[PDB]
Amino acid sequence: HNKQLRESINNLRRERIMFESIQSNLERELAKLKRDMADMIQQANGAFEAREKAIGEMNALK
Amino acid sequence: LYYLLGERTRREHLAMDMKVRASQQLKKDSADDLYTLTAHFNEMRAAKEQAERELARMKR
Amino acid sequence: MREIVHIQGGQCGNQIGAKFWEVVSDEHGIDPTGTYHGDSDLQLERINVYFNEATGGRYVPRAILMDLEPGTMDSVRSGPYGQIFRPDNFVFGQTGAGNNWAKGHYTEGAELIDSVLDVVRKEAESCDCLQGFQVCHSLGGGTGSGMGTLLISKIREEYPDRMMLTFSVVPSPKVSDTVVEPYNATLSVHQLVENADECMVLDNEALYDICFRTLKLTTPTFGDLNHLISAVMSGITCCLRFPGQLNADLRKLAVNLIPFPRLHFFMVGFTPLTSRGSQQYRALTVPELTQQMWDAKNMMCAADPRHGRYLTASALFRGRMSTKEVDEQMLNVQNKNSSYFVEWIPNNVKSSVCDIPPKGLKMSATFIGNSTAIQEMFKRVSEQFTAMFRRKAFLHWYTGEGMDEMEFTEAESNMNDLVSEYQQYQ
Amino acid sequence: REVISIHIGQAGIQVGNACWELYCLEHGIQPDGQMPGDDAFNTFFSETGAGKHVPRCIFLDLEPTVVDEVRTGTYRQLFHPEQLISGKEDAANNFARGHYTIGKEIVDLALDRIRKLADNCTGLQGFLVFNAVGGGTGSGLGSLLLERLSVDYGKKSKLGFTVYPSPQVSTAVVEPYNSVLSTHSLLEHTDVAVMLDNEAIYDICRRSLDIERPTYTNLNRLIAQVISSLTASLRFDGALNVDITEFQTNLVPYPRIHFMLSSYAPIISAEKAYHEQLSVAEITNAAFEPASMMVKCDPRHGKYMACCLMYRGDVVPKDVNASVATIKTKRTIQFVDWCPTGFKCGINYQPPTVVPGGDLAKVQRAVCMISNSTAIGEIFSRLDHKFDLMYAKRAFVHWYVGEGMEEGEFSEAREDLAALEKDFEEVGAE
Amino acid sequence: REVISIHIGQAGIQVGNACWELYCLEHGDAFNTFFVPRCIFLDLEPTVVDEVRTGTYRQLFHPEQLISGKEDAANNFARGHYTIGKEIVDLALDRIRKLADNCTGLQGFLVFNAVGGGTGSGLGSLLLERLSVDYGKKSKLGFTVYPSPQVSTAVVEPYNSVLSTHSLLEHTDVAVMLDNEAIYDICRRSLDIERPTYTNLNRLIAQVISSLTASLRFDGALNVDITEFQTNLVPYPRIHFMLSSYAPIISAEKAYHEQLSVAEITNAAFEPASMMVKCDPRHGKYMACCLMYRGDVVPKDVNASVATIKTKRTIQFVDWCPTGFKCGINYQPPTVVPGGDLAKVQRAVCMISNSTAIGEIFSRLDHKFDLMYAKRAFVHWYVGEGMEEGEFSEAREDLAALEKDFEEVGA
Amino acid sequence: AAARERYARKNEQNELERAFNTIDSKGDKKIDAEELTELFLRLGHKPKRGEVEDMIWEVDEDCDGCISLLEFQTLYTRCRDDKTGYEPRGLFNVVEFVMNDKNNQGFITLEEAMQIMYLRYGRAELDMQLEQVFGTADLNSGKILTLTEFLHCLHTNQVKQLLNRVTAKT
Amino acid sequence: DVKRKPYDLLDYSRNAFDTDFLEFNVQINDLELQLQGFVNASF
Ligand SMILES: Nc1nc2c(ncn2[C@@H]2O[C@H](COP(=O)(O)OP(=O)(O)OP(=O)(O)O)[C@@H](O)[C@H]2O)c(=O)[nH]1
Ligand SMILES: Nc1nc2c(ncn2[C@@H]2O[C@H](COP(=O)(O)OP(=O)(O)OP(=O)(O)O)[C@@H](O)[C@H]2O)c(=O)[nH]1
Ligand SMILES: Nc1nc2c(ncn2[C@@H]2O[C@H](COP(=O)(O)OP(=O)(O)O)[C@@H](O)[C@H]2O)c(=O)[nH]1
Repeated sequence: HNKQLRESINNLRRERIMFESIQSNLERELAKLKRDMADMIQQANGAFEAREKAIGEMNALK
Repeated sequence: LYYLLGERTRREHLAMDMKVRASQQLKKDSADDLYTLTAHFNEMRAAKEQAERELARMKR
Repeated sequence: MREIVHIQGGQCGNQIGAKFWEVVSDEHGIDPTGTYHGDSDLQLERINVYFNEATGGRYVPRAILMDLEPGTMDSVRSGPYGQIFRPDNFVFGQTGAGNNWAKGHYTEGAELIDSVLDVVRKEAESCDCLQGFQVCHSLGGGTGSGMGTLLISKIREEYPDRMMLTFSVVPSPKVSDTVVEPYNATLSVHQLVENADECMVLDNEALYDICFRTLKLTTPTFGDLNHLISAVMSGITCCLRFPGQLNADLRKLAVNLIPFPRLHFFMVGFTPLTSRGSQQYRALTVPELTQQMWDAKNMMCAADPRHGRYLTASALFRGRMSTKEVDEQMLNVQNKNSSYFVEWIPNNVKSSVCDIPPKGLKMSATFIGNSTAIQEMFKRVSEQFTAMFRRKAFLHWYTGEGMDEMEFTEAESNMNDLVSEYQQYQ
Repeated sequence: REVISIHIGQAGIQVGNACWELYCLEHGIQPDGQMPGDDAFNTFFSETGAGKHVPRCIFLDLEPTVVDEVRTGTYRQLFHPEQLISGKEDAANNFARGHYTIGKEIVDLALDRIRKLADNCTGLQGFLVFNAVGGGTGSGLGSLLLERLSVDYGKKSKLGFTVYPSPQVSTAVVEPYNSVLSTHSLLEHTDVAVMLDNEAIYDICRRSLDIERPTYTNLNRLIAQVISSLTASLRFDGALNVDITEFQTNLVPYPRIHFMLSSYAPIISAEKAYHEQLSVAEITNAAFEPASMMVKCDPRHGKYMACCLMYRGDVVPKDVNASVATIKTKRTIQFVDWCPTGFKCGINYQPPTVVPGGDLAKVQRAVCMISNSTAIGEIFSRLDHKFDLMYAKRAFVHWYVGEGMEEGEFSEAREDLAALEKDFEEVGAE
Repeated sequence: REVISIHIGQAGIQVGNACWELYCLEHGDAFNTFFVPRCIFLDLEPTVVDEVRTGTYRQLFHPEQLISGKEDAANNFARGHYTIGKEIVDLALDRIRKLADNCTGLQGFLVFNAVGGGTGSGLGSLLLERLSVDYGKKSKLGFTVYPSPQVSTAVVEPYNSVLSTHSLLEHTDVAVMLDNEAIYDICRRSLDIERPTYTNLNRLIAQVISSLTASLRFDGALNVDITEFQTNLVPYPRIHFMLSSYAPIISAEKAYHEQLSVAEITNAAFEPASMMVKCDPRHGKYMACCLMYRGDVVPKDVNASVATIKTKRTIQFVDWCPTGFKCGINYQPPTVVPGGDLAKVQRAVCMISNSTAIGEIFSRLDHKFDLMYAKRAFVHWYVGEGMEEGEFSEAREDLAALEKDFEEVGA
Repeated sequence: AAARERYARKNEQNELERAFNTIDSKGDKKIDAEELTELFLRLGHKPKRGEVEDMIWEVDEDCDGCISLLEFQTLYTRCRDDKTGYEPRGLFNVVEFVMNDKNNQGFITLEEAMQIMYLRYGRAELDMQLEQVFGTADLNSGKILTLTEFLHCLHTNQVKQLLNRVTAKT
Repeated sequence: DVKRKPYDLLDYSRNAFDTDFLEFNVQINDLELQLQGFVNASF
């Protein structure tokens, strides 16, 4: 009976390995996605900043 | 003792599973955010293509 | 499914069980040769609780006969339904105890109970999920008291998480067969308080008055008393063998009826019990069953509950009946006679219904009441024990065999604290 | 629009043997499972293979006999064998044995059967559980199963139709302990929980159904009618429909007040049916008198928070709305001040059918009322008296403590129910 | 399009007694791939072979095809490899040659053996060696029976299993593991036979074999021949040991109530409670899966089901293989055998995958083998038969290399 | 009671790091079952046939096989705050002994410092784990500490409430 | 409180002050950390 209990415990610990492994992959993927989030925000912001400049010069020239 | 070690290990494994499930929610919705936000970038991109187009018209 | 092995000790235990297996086999439709002849499927589906199919429709009872004299064992195989028991289950000494509890507990026990335990162990592992054990014995004899007592102690050490019943007749001053009855009673009960899960107190006085006034018999031989006791024992286990509207196993009754762990001695009754002159003039209703059930004279113990208060009570009903009548009858019998029931427990009566009556009757009942009046019996034997012990009469067969003086003093002390804690909880 | 129904314990699956008989008879399905559009049956039965219908239900119990009669009964074919769960030994009116000793190994199998039932469904409305809190199987693994359901789904509705132990009519002794320890989880795990006393159903069938000797069969029969009446809105189209997520919002004014008094109308016998016509006006009256309620308690001592009204049959919204107006302007019953409108009505077209051998007459139209009030607070106090009455000397606690419990949960659960008493009382106060 | 099947040992030809019963019943031009049958039973004990000769199929089998020796191998790999195999193996392969000569488009050979015995291990390995020399390029499908950890009928079966697998690496191209304890558990759990014999086991093994060769016998929406398993499931030349599973293994009572569709049976084929090998695929990481579909199945839902599997997280996949599936659809529904314990089904699925849970089995076997070998127990029997002390240790180190290979690839 | 524990951890951390390195005999970070026997020999105690395997089995719970310094702090902290956890403590004891050692034969009065840190307890409670008396000192070794701790944990674990429960009198 | 206790401090005939010293040694560090927080708290 002790041996039976031992095997059940070993199983839960082994099941933990793959879960924690896939969790590490998910953090990496979410990190890659969120870094891209910051980079794309900056690019969109640059276009907007450029836009107000172009509109101001057009109005001023007139 | 072993009958209770098993309960603590089961608790630890479930605490990881509910964590894994929550991680998938973060993965999914963040992908959705990229689609909506890149649409926003295209709209601003479209705005400036039309914008510098009419500037040159006024210059000529 | 759930299985109960049967253990019969001594002469009283052996003869009680012989009539028990006859009555049970008639309920399931097995002829004395041990073959199946029933009609309904409800009889074949629940014979694994008490029997094992051997080969070709051979159903053998799951019972163990155990004693110290050959006369009892031979008297079993002589009578009908005597050929159904497996001969290996006749664990059996030869010398005898001689109504000497020490000889049944220290001298002769040491060489038989090991053999008894082998057969009992084989019958426990022969089944899958034990519900409990069932022991029928006396408290005044030697080979029933001492032999069965040590067996009970050893069994509880082996299988502790399992139920256990002991159907025990106790001695009383008016029906006094042996002379050393108090020495046997107080020591035997001293073991039952710490070993048995729950015990059912029986005595011969009540049996004699049931056959005098209710049954109105002229020559009540021991066959009729054993016939009465068998109907009660079949009633306590009908829930395991037949489906019903409200099932109640052994564990369900014990956990519900025993409010404190040492207070597990019960008083029993049975209904209906009617004479042949009045078996035609009666009706069969739940209230008619209830009053004859709760009657003081109809208790199968000579301890009047109306001298005290009821702690808990239980009813096991058998037959096609309406559960509303069951519940409203228990409520009414508790409301009119409100003083006879304990106060700090509301609804002191648990009830259950099974849909299969005993063969030959339309509707029956079985009462199991845990009252506080039982302390009378403990005092009634305790003073007789102290009266004898304060001059050391009949002591040399006790002290010369292995008991010391402190064992009897331990017995009195445990006797006295139990009657004192009954007095507190009442 | 699929909902699965789970039955826990002896009383639980007995109620189910009435409901499923009634259900198959409504949709013309033979007891062997085959029919000799029409998707109304889908909410309870999945069409397997060709011309075969399987219910969306599991029976489970710790004792073998009560489940076994169903296996060999008339409906051997209707239910897939795996659904009918059984144990090896009973909990024996012991909450601890059902929550720590035997539940712990039966409920894992239960949930991985529940898993694929939910997976087979598509637009799962919710669950509905059937148990009596007096026993051990219904209480112990009942509360346990609810806890595990809350961590599995959480957001999905869990309709719990529970039977409380009646004050006077009772079969067990230790059922006070069972009810308190079970309620302690019935609070924060069930979304919507309906009480069903036993004395009420007994007293109804003695007066209205004029059956002087009623057994459990008739009790289970009328419970099926109530359940059928609030699922008719999923099964058949109506003039004004209400779904299972409407009780969530309209009947629970606070996250710890979900205990509803059920009542049905008209409970009328076969012969009186001829003599009295049953229009909408008189039946809307009959849905409020305490002589036709499913819990023996007096709502006159309390004030209503919100009520729901199922109507079945040929009912137009005109006269039912007029009748609801008439009820609110009367003063033999009263409403809580801050809630001006206390009702939610609903009408569905199909009339309730009759089962052969049943005692309900064939009626033009019927009403099922599900209200919420403060008379529920009287039951909890009445229960506290006789629970504490026995606990003050530690009676029967030795079984539960030996089975795995301690002194902490008696004291802490008792005081938690006491806090619940204060919650009902404070809301009542203006 | 023809494939011939050889059956070795008491276990191999009893399995064959179920396989050919199913084949002839199934075919009552499509039969050309199997039909006289294209088989050779061969064994060293004549008792089981003469059961075939006096059975009901006395006329079906050509008399010479039934090969039978004169004395047993005594459960000794050495005896069945060097002493008695040397006389029977030459007659066996001299028959396989002209059976292959009668064929024209031979896909490959498929062998049935149990590695715990003497014949199945010894001359089974010997026969595979000489076939690799003679043909080489033709596929050899090896359906072996490895010994279970806790259920065992012999004592020295660790010796035979290690000594057989050492050659099973470089001889068979496709190798399918089937334990007995796992199938016992399957027949107890799903088929609810509380008392199963070898007959029930051999019956559902034949169902698996027939399901993976049905693509040749009958045209399907997406056919998959014997060369596809060779390519799509073996990422490296030394990893070829495949878990097998089949669904639905359902009794008559349960099947009619259940609604069998592709998504749920694709799920059922991936739980460890329905595999033919007692191993925990959760303990491992999948490399590649192959899904055989028979019956009424359209390509949509098989693709939908495979998508749900890849997104679930109780089972994880290897990083070197993102597209780890090879599906196959065939029109013909699975046939039944009168007396068989399986009910008729509209559609069935046979999964043949590859993981690292098998890497756990070989370590578990190595420990038991290692314990007995150190104190030279039972070694003297094999040495007397013609072997020596060297080859036990060298076979041990070969399994050690395999353990390292699984731990490294899974990384 | 927190201050005793926090202050104790503040000082024992540096002792613990060297205790780890010293237990290792291969100059690596991994503690093999092989090393444990060598340590016991240094203490002067002998393991049983399967003791070491249990010792390695119970501690490690994030991977299988040899142990790592990360597992070792996890064990340390969990066991230290374990008190009402009914948790394993097979390899905690040997390390706590080595850290609480500075004499290289064992320690005498320092048990009390160990005891007070775990709980104020009582002089009678001290007479439970061992037989040390306030005035007298003793000689001690590895043999007499591990065995007594292990036995005490088995003694507490056994006692539970079945019919040993006691209710206030009527 | 330490210097009001019945035992003589110079005598090793009692040897029970060895629990008083390890109670003193914890509130000395408590005083240390209280003064450290006071320094950290006035800036
Ligand atoms: N309404 C109704 N209640 C029932 C029925 N059968 C039993 N009960 C109730 O069930 C309560 C006791 O619990 P049971 O269901 O009988 O048994 P249990 O809940 O399974 O607990 P165990 O006996 O340990 O298995 C009683 O108070 C009865 O009122 C029934 O058919 N209908
Ligand atoms: N599946 C299945 N396995 C079998 C059968 N018969 C034997 N086995 C397995 O075969 C192994 C034992 O080796 P055997 O096959 O009996 O040995 P053999 O092939 O007869 O070789 P020899 O006995 O030495 O002549 C064990 O794993 C048995 O479980 C069978 O009919 N079906
Ligand atoms: N009911 C019943 N009681 C009996 C019978 N025979 C003896 N007794 C009782 O047994 C007691 C004496 O016990 P005894 O038979 O000597 O027990 P044993 O020697 O241990 O088997 C007396 O008080 C009798 O009342 C019988 O046939 N039926």
